This record gives sequence, C-alpha cells and structure tokens, in this order.
Amino acid sequence: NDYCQHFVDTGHRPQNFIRDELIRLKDELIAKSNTPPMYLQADIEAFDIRELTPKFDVILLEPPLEEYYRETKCWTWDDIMKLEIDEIAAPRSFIFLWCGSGEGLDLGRVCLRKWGYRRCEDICWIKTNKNNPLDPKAVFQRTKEHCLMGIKGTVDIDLIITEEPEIGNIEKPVEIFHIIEHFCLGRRRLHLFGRDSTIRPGWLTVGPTLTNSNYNAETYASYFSAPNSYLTGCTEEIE
Amino acid sequence: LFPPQWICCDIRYLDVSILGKFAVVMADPPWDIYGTLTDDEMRRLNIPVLQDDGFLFLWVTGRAMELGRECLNLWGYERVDEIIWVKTNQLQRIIHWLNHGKEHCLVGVKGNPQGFNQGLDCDVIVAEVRSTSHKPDEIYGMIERLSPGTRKIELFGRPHNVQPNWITLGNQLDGIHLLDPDVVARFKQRYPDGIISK
Ligand SMILES: CNC(=O)[C@H]1O[C@@H](n2cnc3c(N)ncnc32)[C@H](O)[C@@H]1O
Repeated sequence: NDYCQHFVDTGHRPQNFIRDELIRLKDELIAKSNTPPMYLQADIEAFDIRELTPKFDVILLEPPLEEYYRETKCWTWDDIMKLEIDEIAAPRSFIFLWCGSGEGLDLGRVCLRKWGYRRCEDICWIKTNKNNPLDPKAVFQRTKEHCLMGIKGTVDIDLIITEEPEIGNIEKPVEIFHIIEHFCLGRRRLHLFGRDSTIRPGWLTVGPTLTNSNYNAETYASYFSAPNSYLTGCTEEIE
Repeated sequence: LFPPQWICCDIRYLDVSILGKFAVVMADPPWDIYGTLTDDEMRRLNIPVLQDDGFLFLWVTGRAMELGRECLNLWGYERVDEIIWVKTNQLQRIIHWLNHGKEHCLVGVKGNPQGFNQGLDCDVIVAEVRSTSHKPDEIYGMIERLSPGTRKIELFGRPHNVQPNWITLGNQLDGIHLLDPDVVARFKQRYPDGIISK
C-alpha cells in the first residue's frame, strides 16, 4: 500500500504501520562499569564550561530549542554555536547533538564542524501518532527529530520509533542512551541540558533546571584514575 | 504535454536551458562517496537555470548529506525540509557505527513559490525497498499533491522513473522521447542533428 496517500486520507502517519542472540551481557557489563550518577545545576550560558573536568569521551547535547515549545529559557542556534564544546572534549571523543527538525539540521552541522567533529551518523527519532490521527518555511508536516553523531580524533540502527509525546513534554526518547552506551565509547559521559528526569548511572548531567547537585571535580576524576583510565564502559571492572 | 518524456544524455554536457522552467526538480545524483560525478562536477551542474520559483528534492547519503547541502545552497536554494524514507520488507519491517534503516531527501526552496499545497504530506516515507539505487514511487504522489499539474524534471532518473508531467534525464534511458512542442522546438534549434557532446 501507499502509506503517504493513506496519511493524507486518514491522518495516520506512515510510521504508524512499522512493525517493531541475547545482546544482554553487554548491557550488564555496561551497568557494572557505570560510574555513580553525577549532576550539577549550572546556568550554562553564564557558566564557564572549563570547570567541567576531566575531558569527556562522550558529550550528549540537548539545548532547549524554541521549536520544542510550539503550544507553549529557549536557546537559539546563535547561543548554542557559542558554547566552547571543544574545550571539554577529549581529543578522541564523540558528540550527540539533538537538532530538532528545522534549521537545526543545518546549524547543528555548522556547530559540529565548529567544535572539530565530523558527522558520522544521523539518528532519526520518528514519532508515531497512533493515539491521535507548523514552521512557515515547512513544505511537509514534520514528524521526526534528528540527533547528529559527531566524531573527532583517531548492533543498533539509526532510527528510534516511539509515539509522539504529549504537548509540552520535551523529553527525548531514553533509547538514545542505549544507542550511545552500546557503542562502548568510554566512561566519561556528559549530558548538557539534562534534567532531574534524565539523571542516569554512568553520566554526568549538567543543566539549569536541576534541583540538586552532587558534582565534585576531584571525586568525579577519581572514577577514572589508573588503572581505569581507558576503559570502554563495556569491559569487566579491574580488580 | 502531460505524458512521460525523457532524454538519454550526459547531464554534465547537456544544455538544459532548452528545457524551460520547472515547479519541481528532483535529483538522485551518483555522489562520489560505479559511474560517478566528482564534487566539482556536481557543484557545476547547471541547476540554477531550471527554476525561478519552486522546490528541489535532493537525495543524499553519507558525506553527501553535507555536500548536498553545499550544492543546494550554491545553486541558490534554502533547505526547508528533509524527507526520510524508511526501508521495509514486504512485511513492513525495517531492512559504520550504526546500521542504516533510511535514506534522506533534502527539500530546498528557490524564489517565491505560490499555489503549492504545503503540509498535505508528512516528512516520513515507509515503503518497500525494490531495485538497488531505486527510490520509492510514493515521492511522485507527494510531489503531485504538493504541486498538481505543474511541469517537473528529474535528474539521474532511469526508465522506471519516467512519469507524466515529468521530463527525465539520465544516461541509462533509451533515446529521446519529447512531446512538449516548446521543448521539441528549442531542442531542434540547439541540436539540429540530435547529438550532445560538449
Ligand atoms: C543513483 N542513480 C544513478 O546514479 C543514475 O544516474 C546515472 N548517471 C550517472 N552519471 C550520469 C551522467 N554523467 N549523466 C547522466 N546520467 C548519469 C546512472 O547511470 C544511473 O542511471
């Protein structure tokens, strides 16, 4: 069948009709190796990102774009581009930048290049509307968001499919963490613009709406001192 | 003239000025990421002569996600949408760091298009993967609903791609099939002996 014609007839988005070896020990090694969760309330615009040490193997960047509040502080791509992400990224490291579905798909690539990365994946969060069957520049109804993966220095698929969240809910699918963690990229993981709701073992979460903080740079760095400095996050702990 | 039309050619060397203006351009280029086009050849394609006001649909992959954006802006477009085609089998199941379940089509606008039905379709396509390098037929219906009855041109198309309202260019089409009289006239004026070399 033609699901595009079907969507124009019924309002059911084509992705509504997608139907969704273990690979579990990997998850268990990830959970064993995970640092305790750490988090810091910080107004990132006014905050010197350099206080965040050591340099991170993975950065997940989720600035709150205006377009996330259709029916409702937002960050413009101007603000985001001026973050000094290269000052806290490890020379070989990875980034995952949520770009929305509008100009962010162009401006977030400019950001990645500005910070020294090349894009290696374009992960798409495809939103179903099974339970409920508008940019002026838009030609089509926008039903997805993009998370760009960047690399700098020397199992899963690039699609996440979930139901469209309710209005005013800005959470991104928790599946992005599973994709990132399955890459086994290292254990210094930073989530910028995370929330109380996103705090997670193995991650340092930093954002303005956190209600509590437990971050200590020395305590945090001690999780990665020898003999644990180069673990992938998917190995056995060192005795 | 509404029925299918095509021109077997090297798109590099064809003088596309004879073809007129189109409400929609679509291209599925052989990016250099087979029979290929270098980045400079892609940049140099005379896309700008093809439209005054309308939309470009540009299929991309790999580093052409970036290169295609460069071409698109160099040719005078602003990317305003990005279609995702999710590849399924006959049972509606999805077929370096990550496996790829999709292919991207950038949507660019040029000038001041008027009288298009923006917002009828959404930006995700779910459709059977068929022949290799073969895009899905649903894109033509989406394009027809967006710009009904207007003339359209496809670059790097192949025989199965020919459609009413569309002129198809590609080096794997069979000869030259033209029926729009204005096109036929400008073609004979420019190519009186029907050869295209430089
Ligand atoms: C992904 N689709 C394609 O690559 C299609 O494009 C064709 N093609 C490649 N180079 C040229 C060229 N210089 N002029 C015209 N057509 C070309 C291919 O033979 C193929 O049919």
